[PDB]
Amino acid sequence: AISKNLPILKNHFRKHWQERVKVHFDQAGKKVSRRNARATRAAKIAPRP
Amino acid sequence: ASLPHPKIVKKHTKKFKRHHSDRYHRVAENWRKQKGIDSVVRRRFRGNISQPKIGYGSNKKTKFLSPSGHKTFLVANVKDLETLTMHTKTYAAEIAHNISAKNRVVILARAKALGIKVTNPKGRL
Amino acid sequence: GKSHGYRSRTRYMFQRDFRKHGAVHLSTYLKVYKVGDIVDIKANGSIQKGMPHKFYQGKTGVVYNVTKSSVGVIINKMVGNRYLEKRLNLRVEHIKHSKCRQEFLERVKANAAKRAEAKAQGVAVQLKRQPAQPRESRIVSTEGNVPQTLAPVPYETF
Amino acid sequence: VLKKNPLKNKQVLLRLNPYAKVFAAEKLGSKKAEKTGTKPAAVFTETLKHD
Amino acid sequence: VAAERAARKAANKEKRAIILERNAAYQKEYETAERNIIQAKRDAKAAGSYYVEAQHKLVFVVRIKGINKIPPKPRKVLQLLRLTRINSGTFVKVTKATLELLKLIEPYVAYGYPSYSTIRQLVYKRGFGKINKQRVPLSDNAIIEANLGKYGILSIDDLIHEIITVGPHFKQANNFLWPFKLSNPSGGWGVPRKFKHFIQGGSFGNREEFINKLVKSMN
Amino acid sequence: AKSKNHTAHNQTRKAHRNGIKKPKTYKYPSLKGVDPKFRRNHKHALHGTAKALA
Amino acid sequence: GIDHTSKQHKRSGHRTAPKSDNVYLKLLVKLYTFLARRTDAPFNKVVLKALFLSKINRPPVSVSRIARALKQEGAANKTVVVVGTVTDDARIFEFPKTTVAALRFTAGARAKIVKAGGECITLDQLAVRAPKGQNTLILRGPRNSREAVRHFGMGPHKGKAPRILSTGRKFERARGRRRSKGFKV
Amino acid sequence: PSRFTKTRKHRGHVSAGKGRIGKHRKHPGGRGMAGGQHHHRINMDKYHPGYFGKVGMRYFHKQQAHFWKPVLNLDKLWTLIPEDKRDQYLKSASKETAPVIDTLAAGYGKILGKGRIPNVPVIVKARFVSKLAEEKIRAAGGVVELIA
RNA sequence: GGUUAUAUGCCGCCCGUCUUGAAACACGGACCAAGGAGUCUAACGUCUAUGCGAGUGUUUGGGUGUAAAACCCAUACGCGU
RNA sequence: UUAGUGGGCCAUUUUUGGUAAGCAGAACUGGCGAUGCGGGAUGAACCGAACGUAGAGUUAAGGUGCCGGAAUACACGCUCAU
RNA sequence: GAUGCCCUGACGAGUAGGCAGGCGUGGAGGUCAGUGACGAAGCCUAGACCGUAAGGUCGGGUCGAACGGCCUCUAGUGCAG
Ligand SMILES: [K+]
Ligand SMILES: [K+]
Ligand SMILES: [K+]
Ligand SMILES: [K+]
Ligand SMILES: [K+]
Ligand SMILES: [K+]
Ligand SMILES: [K+]
Ligand SMILES: [K+]
Ligand SMILES: [K+]
Ligand SMILES: [K+]
Ligand SMILES: [K+]
Ligand SMILES: [K+]
Ligand SMILES: [K+]
Ligand SMILES: [K+]
Ligand SMILES: [Mg+2]
Ligand SMILES: [Mg+2]
Ligand SMILES: [Mg+2]
Ligand SMILES: [Mg+2]
Ligand SMILES: [Mg+2]
Ligand SMILES: [Mg+2]
Ligand SMILES: [Mg+2]
Ligand SMILES: [Mg+2]
Ligand SMILES: [Mg+2]
Ligand SMILES: [Mg+2]
Ligand SMILES: [Mg+2]
Ligand SMILES: [Mg+2]
Ligand SMILES: [Mg+2]
Ligand SMILES: [Mg+2]
Ligand SMILES: [Mg+2]
Ligand SMILES: [Mg+2]
Ligand SMILES: [Mg+2]
Ligand SMILES: [Mg+2]
Ligand SMILES: [Mg+2]
Ligand SMILES: [Mg+2]
Ligand SMILES: [Mg+2]
Ligand SMILES: [Mg+2]
Ligand SMILES: [Mg+2]
Ligand SMILES: [Mg+2]
Ligand SMILES: [Mg+2]
Ligand SMILES: [Mg+2]
Ligand SMILES: [Mg+2]
Ligand SMILES: [Mg+2]
Ligand SMILES: [Mg+2]
Ligand SMILES: [Mg+2]
Ligand SMILES: [Mg+2]
Ligand SMILES: [Mg+2]
Ligand SMILES: [Mg+2]
Ligand SMILES: [Mg+2]
Ligand SMILES: [Mg+2]
Repeated sequence: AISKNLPILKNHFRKHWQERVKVHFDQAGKKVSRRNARATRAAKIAPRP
Repeated sequence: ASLPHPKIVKKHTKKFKRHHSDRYHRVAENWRKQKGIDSVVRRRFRGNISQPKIGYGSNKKTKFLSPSGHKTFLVANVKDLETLTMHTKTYAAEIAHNISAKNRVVILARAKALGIKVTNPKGRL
Repeated sequence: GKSHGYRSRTRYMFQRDFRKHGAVHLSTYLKVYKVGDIVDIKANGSIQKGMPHKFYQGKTGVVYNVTKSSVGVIINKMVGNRYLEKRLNLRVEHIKHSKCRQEFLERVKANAAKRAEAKAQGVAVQLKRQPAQPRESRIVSTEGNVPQTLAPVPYETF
Repeated sequence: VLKKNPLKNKQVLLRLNPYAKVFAAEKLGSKKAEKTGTKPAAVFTETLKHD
Repeated sequence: VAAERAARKAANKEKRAIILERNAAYQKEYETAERNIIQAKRDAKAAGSYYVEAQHKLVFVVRIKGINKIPPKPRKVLQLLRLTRINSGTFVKVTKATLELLKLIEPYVAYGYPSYSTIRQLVYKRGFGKINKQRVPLSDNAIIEANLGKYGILSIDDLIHEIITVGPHFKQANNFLWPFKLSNPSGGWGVPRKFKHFIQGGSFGNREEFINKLVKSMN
Repeated sequence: AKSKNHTAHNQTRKAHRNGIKKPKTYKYPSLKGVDPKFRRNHKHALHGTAKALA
Repeated sequence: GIDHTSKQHKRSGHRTAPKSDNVYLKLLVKLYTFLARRTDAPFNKVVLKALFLSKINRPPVSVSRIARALKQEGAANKTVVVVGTVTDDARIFEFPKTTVAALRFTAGARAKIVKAGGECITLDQLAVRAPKGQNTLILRGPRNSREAVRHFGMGPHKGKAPRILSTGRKFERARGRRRSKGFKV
Repeated sequence: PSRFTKTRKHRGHVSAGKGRIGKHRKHPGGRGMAGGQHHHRINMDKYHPGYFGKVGMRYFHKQQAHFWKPVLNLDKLWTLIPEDKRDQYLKSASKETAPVIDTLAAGYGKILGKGRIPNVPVIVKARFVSKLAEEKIRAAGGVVELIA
């Protein structure tokens, strides 16, 4: 498990890491929601900034 | 009515059948090279099947020509014909397997007018 | 177990010559080495200091350094599939000037003379050496030398 | 395209070697040597035949 | 463009004239040398002396063994003489430097002293030049002049003259010839077993003037 | 179980594939291991020769 | 059989074309293949080979390196040619006039050359001006300055950089790098 | 993409390029950096000398902001004046209206001395300066004003 | 002339596998279909292509939208200098 | 920059242990392993010779009573074995 | 069709292994205003043609609703164990 002239690496995947992977597929969706919520808040609070 | 060609030499007419395609139904005839450590075919012992190899390649002057002297060109309709309008000595048209019977009569009629050889004129007749 | 000390297997190599034991004669110490000189390494077993390892016995190299008692020599040692450069510090008792070079220089000199002599005399000279050639033709007389016939001899016991 | 052998093809012989015409004409392949009446010395013959 | 053909035809005619005079000279040179050896042998005999002939200056060497199971030292020597295939042959200028090479490769080669007839037939039938790292047939004098003109040597017969006399440009002439590629001998080798010395009734080693019969049958 | 111990069989053949390369020579080798007293002076000598061809 | 002295079917081991599928680079190569065949000029053979090189073998040439080159005696009015990219350098102040021919100019390099009264041209414009490489000066950037080359030939006593992600006190400074911890190197 | 990998070209060759004799087994040699002082010593000593053992002193609770001090050489320096205003300041070399260069605003903590500046006075504001950087700025008629 | 079946002459052990060495009195294989084994990811080395170049990296986020796309962007931050 | 390998085995010559071994262990080279082809009936390694697909010629080693392609060739002797 | 065309010379054994150019499969973007109930796909076929080969093409039979060529993208992509 050591060979060749390569950097020594430090990949911390000795726990059950696949139980806790968070892929942010909701990035686009969370942006639409955040925007709707700004709009909704703006209406409830209007004319305040 | 073809371009004059050399006598077409085929260096090996016989099909290369996979070793033991005769012995087991499970082994199909489609060529596969033996990779085995002890194989008499791999090692080329006298008496065994010959293997395909680049030495058997056809003369570049005659490669792809049918016995007529033309190269085959698959055609599906009149517009596919008519790519061959000016190449009648070189190319022969073959009508594709999926053309309907009614559309074959059209393609064949136009072929006759242009003097394009059709390789499969009896199909669906 | 096996044994591979620094002087393993030198029993004969570092022995003195027969009837040539004892003090090193003085000419060994009056020789002058200069950087670039080609020297042959041959250990004197009577001088334990400055001594080459047995591998270098009979190897020739070039002086690269001169110190009080000693010279640095460069040798090319084959290791594996390549030659490494080795640098040895030898006392002068284990070194002598290579006569290979001494007799090459005499030829460079002799060639220079020949070439000068050739230009002034006004002709053209061959300066390359040639390998020994096939003999030319020759007449051998039989005057006082008529051929004497030999025959194979029978077997005798003794 | 095709190596012709001078030694068979006479035309190619002449191309390579203009002297071949002369050599054949004067029959230099069958030149008679001039007769000479040299005789070996007694010594030469006496050793040749010596037991 | 007539004058381009005219001038080329003129210059060609001039080059053939030179070749004609040189070839006639070489013919004389060869015949006088041949007759002078004969007269020298007679004259000595008459005087009760022995004319010892000049040692041979040229060998022809043929590789007689294939390319498997050769030790390293003879294998290198064979490569240095450009003998890398069974029945390939080359000319070698004899000297102490080349004689000791021939000792090393004795079991793998037949060699001996080529005649003019043998050299003439080798170069005419099987002579190819090394031009720009390629093997080119010596089909015209122009090919020779273009590559060996710098050393004299304007024609196939000048090239033969340089070989047989071991001239001052032997090396360059001889290196220009690609190694001769001979066939197997046409009536065989004349022996049941090749791989013993000629003296012991095989094929290998120095067979002196008998190389000519062998090579003529291989060429 | 017991095995082979040592051999140099095949090793010269391996060594001669990428040849035995002679070590490559330069005008101007390293002054490395040369006597320091000599080296120290030699710097001073080379300095002056520059300040002289100028 | 043949006792082969060399390895058979050995490729030359030089590029004979750009590995790039850049159309325009392929046109430049069509031009310089023509000139290299049809002139005798050594320049055109050199420029043609340089159009084949990979990015790592075409390192950038700063404008300071061009400026330094034009200080060579007899060189002030030579067309400098760079088969690659000319980059800017704000370490110089005064840049000379001059014509530079190159594959690419950075925006800053093109500004600096032009501001000094000079001219940036393509290698095809060079072809028409100087078909036999007349009055040119080819410049190459430094190759052995890449970070990767620091690490080639790593070994005891060789003085090369270790391949290492994090640097600091705790990263490869102990046993083997000093006499106090076992030994040095 | 899968279609360009050698997995595709090994289809049909038994060993998948891993050898008949040696084979592709699980973890011959041990996992990760196993064996660095034992069966992997030669690799570690050749390519990672310095890997084992300790040097130097610990520092608990080190905050990297304490050590923030980015460096600028004189070589650059004129880069900090915007390119519009640069050309005028270089030709009008004046002790009365020297440009001010706030090197902290530009995001630097120390002026070092590599290279050569034009002979044009400049006022350089900095947290730190090398001895030689200061000499070169003063030799061009400038000053270093220390700031915090 | 091709193909195909047969005949005749000569030749032709059973593949796969481990092995210095397999036709082996070494192992798996009665047959056939269908399924069936170097993958994806984090971080990396060399090499290559591409963009820009003393810089570079829009996508954490914001703006916008024909709405998970496309388009636009400040301050930082990363690596480099 | 990266793969495989890190069980070897045989022949000639040099050579150690052993009564010896188709045994154990070294040296130099050539091989087999990884290799078919002609020969040695047969055979990993011997002899010849190393191999794209074909045609013609010539040969190697080995052969030419018949099996079997090729002289029941030529020549001088020797040998008769219940 | 300059990745083309052409001239010249040499060379060709191969396990483990390396690299290259290709053939085939499901699905994606583009295109052929491609094929098709007047028969798509599949299947059978000691009938034909092309390719050294992976394979491709055509005819005949059976059948009943979809499917292909080319330029690219992508993988749960090729079996005798
Ligand atoms: K054991
Ligand atoms: K052992
Ligand atoms: K061959
Ligand atoms: K592999
Ligand atoms: K038949
Ligand atoms: K097994
Ligand atoms: K068993
Ligand atoms: K290795
Ligand atoms: K290893
Ligand atoms: K063999
Ligand atoms: K046999
Ligand atoms: K032979
Ligand atoms: K029988
Ligand atoms: K489609
Ligand atoms: Mg066929
Ligand atoms: Mg085997
Ligand atoms: Mg001992
Ligand atoms: Mg002491
Ligand atoms: Mg005959
Ligand atoms: Mg024989
Ligand atoms: Mg072992
Ligand atoms: Mg032991
Ligand atoms: Mg393989
Ligand atoms: Mg396996
Ligand atoms: Mg392993
Ligand atoms: Mg017939
Ligand atoms: Mg049989
Ligand atoms: Mg066993
Ligand atoms: Mg087996
Ligand atoms: Mg048995
Ligand atoms: Mg088992
Ligand atoms: Mg079973
Ligand atoms: Mg089963
Ligand atoms: Mg399946
Ligand atoms: Mg490994
Ligand atoms: Mg071990
Ligand atoms: Mg093992
Ligand atoms: Mg054993
Ligand atoms: Mg094995
Ligand atoms: Mg027998
Ligand atoms: Mg017979
Ligand atoms: Mg091959
Ligand atoms: Mg899928
Ligand atoms: Mg149908
Ligand atoms: Mg069937
Ligand atoms: Mg339906
Ligand atoms: Mg699968
Ligand atoms: Mg199955
Ligand atoms: Mg299998």
